[PDB]
Amino acid sequence: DDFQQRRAHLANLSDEELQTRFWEMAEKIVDPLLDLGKKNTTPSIERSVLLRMGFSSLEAKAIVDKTMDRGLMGKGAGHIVYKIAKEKNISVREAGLALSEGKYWDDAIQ
Amino acid sequence: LQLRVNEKLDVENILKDLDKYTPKRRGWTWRQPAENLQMGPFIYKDASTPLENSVALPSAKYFGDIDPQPLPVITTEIASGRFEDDIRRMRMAAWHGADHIMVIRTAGQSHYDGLIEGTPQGIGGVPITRKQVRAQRKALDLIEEEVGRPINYHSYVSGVAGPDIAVMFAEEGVNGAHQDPQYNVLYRNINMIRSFIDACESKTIMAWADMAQIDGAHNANATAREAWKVMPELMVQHALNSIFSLKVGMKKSNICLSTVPPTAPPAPSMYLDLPYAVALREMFEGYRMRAQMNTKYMEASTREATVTHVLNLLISKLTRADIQSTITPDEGRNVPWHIYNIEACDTAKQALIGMDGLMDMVQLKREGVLGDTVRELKERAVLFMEEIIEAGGYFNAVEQGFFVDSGYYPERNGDGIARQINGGIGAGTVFERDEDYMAPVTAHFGYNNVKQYDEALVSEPSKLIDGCTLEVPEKIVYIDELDENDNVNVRMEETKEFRSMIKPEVEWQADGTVLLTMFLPTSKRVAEFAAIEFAKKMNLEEVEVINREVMQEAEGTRIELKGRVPFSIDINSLVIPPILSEDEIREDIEKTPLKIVAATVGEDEHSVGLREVIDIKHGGIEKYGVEVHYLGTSVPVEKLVDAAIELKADAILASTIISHDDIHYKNMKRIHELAVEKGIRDKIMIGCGGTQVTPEVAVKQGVDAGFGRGSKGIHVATFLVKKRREMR
Ligand code: B12
Ligand SMILES: Cc1ncc(COP(=O)(O)O)c(/C=N/CCC[C@H](N)C(=O)O)c1O
Ligand SMILES: CC1O[C@@H](n2cnc3c(N)ncnc32)[C@H](O)[C@H]1O
Repeated sequence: DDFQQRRAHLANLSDEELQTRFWEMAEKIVDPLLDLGKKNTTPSIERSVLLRMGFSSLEAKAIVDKTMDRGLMGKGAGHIVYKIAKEKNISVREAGLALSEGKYWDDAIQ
Repeated sequence: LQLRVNEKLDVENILKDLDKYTPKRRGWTWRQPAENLQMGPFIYKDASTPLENSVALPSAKYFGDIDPQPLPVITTEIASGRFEDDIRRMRMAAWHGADHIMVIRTAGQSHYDGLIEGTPQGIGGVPITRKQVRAQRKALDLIEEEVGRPINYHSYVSGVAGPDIAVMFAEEGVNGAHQDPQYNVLYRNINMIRSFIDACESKTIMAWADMAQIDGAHNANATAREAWKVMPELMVQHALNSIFSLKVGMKKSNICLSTVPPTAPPAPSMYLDLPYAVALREMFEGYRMRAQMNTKYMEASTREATVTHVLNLLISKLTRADIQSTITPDEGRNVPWHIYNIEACDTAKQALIGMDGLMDMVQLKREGVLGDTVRELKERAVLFMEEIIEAGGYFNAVEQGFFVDSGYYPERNGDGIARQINGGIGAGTVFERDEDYMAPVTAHFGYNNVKQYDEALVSEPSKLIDGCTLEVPEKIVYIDELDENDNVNVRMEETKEFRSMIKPEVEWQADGTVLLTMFLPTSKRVAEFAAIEFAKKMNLEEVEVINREVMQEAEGTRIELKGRVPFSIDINSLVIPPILSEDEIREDIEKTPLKIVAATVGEDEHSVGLREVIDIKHGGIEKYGVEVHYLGTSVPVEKLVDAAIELKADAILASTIISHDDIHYKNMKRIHELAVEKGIRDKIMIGCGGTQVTPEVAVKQGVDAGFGRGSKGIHVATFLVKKRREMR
């Protein structure tokens, strides 16, 4: 302390002010992270989309594995299956399913 | 369907029809305060609603077996590797007051890049899968109906499949979970970008589920060289996961700080931990406090752990705990046994109840040394944030090794953990979303362009697909087993035999383990080994010395050992036989007065023995209201009787200590005869006792009862009321 000279600019805050600071600086620190969250996705986030759509864990993995092979992640593995079913006039499941076995990716790229 | 208190939980029946199980309830539940509650003789300032079926503290027997329940929700940790055994321990624990059952995952499930399926054998924990979860939660549904108070199912949304597990938990009604992206990075070395992006998704899902979230701060205690210096760091982590969660859209009342008092004796622990405890709760007004028990400075003595855990409950009571987790007092000695989960649960229920309304009579000296340290710690926390901000925010802080440092911040020993913002499990598995990125599901976090399909569905992205599994449970894909060898039904069969034989267990059905406590008159190493020999010669397999305490370097050592019992026993093969209370004895003599003459008889001066069953001191008949007329010692047999007659006594008690030449039986016989001669023998009770007396040999002499070594008053009194009835 050292500590003593570093807290100099803190000495005159009130307990409410010191708390308020703590928290506003907390928010300032995690805000960037929150953003990363809005603007990006990951294999787990995508697989979790598929899970919620009616697909299995094994299936979800295969669909995402092939979505990454096509740099397509940027669109959304759930998205792909959707456009894919609304295009061929098929069941959300049959579409997704088909994609798990490397079908309709030709179509997906356009 | 059903459950009877005297009928074991049918696990086989639970493993059945799992593909069609749903939860009964969704969300976390708190306990209902029961204000000014009356139970037995007492009124309770800080109790919640009582259970309909429970096991009271042993000593409750002296208060009508009341089993009052404290305000804070109580946790216990049950995860043996085999969930199917664990469910039974759950029932056990729930009856001892637990309403929060937390299941640690299989060793490093954090590293599994997706869900697992089925029921492989866990390692240092249960492998969390949809099957095993549906099983346990189905079971708990049953158990909570039995005890009569909703139970909270809990586990870990961590690692690289956070989002995955969050969905599974949400669907299958898991009521609480750990989630803290900070954990992932510091201790599991998972890419910091990947995990903070995942957390948003997970936390959003958990938000949907109205799940209680516990954080990871406590792991900082564990990693720290000296936990009494890690508090400023503690307050930052807590702060970071809380604001983050809050912002994602969680309720402040669902965000729980996982907070363990940092020190334990011989350290001045209340003195050290209390001001931090107070600071923490001042800074996070509004948030939930999940109090957990110390495991760092814990050893192999279960006693030690229990005492320190009581000081942990004191810390919660001087401040606040919305949730109070517990640690088995054997956590430092082995993997938790059934009996020590229940020890924990008793201790916590016990101390807290004992501390009922204690803050009406005690309070914090907030203005003094306490207040000063509280401010000091808050300031070290604030500084800590400033320096994170000042170096480019979270990521650079972690890289520059701000975390896990053994110094007392702002003091920096430069030995923290440093993570690459670009290294770790899952580095470069972060993808940018494009203008047209979409996800047609409920509870999704980031940019979701649905407007490209319907401006009106922006608030209902599930409507794109007529509901997601969160709205259409049926759509969920159930998988039962993947591995035909490593599963529960293969495990349930290697032991179906024991479902009419029996043997002792500690964690898993019939594992044959038991505990051995002894003391040996030699030093510690010699005694450690002698201990093992004795254990061996008792027919024990797999003998381990698990605890060693030095009574004195030379006078002796306590040893504790576990081992295996190689046999079973047939319930059928045991012969098992099939009692007046002190209140029954008292009542009978209260109603019918009862008068005695007593004496040490003959040429005997030994008086202590008779008086030992009369004086109220050690439970003598005086206690029950018997009218004792005491003649003294060296009283003549003829005299004893004459008095019994003069005083119209109901019984004669005679003490017969000297036993030379059967003089003791000889006088017993002279008394019977003397009564007969005087025609009162049929109207009187005659009891005689002494060191060399054998009750049978004394009845053969003609007297009604005989008492020797170890006679207490309850015995003699039980004999006076019983025999008296028998004569009317
Ligand atoms: C201390 C003692 C004495 C004390 C007695 C002090 C006193 N006021 O009581 C003094 C007084 C120091 C003493 C004297 C002698 N005693 Co001495 N005494 C002992 C000793 C060590 C105490 C026993 C005792 O009190 N036990 C504690 C009480 C709690 O137990 P208790 O009497 O057995 O009573 C229990 C049960 O018997 C039962 N019970 C007993 N009576 C009754 C009655 C009823 C109705 C019921 C329901 C139950 C019941 O309830 C009690 C529950 O725990 C014993 C040795 C021994 N360990 O037995 C001898 C001992 C009994 N006495 C002995 C002897 C030899 C003597 C002396 C002759 C020695 C001498 N002077 O040379 C003298 C004789 C004096 C005399 N005139 O009788 C011998 C007797 C040998 C024999 N079989 O006859 C003994 C056995 C010692 C020995 N082995 O040599 N001694
Ligand atoms: C926030 C978080 N996520 C995941 C994991 C563990 O998951 P894996 O081991 O990485 O697969 C942990 C570990 N906590 C240790 C014991 C729990 C303690 N006894 C308790 O009071 O909660 C954690 O803290
Ligand atoms: C080592 C392990 O691999 C998994 N696993 C995934 N697919 C299979 C399969 N077709 N056969 C056996 N185990 C499988 C388990 O869930 C596990 O226990």
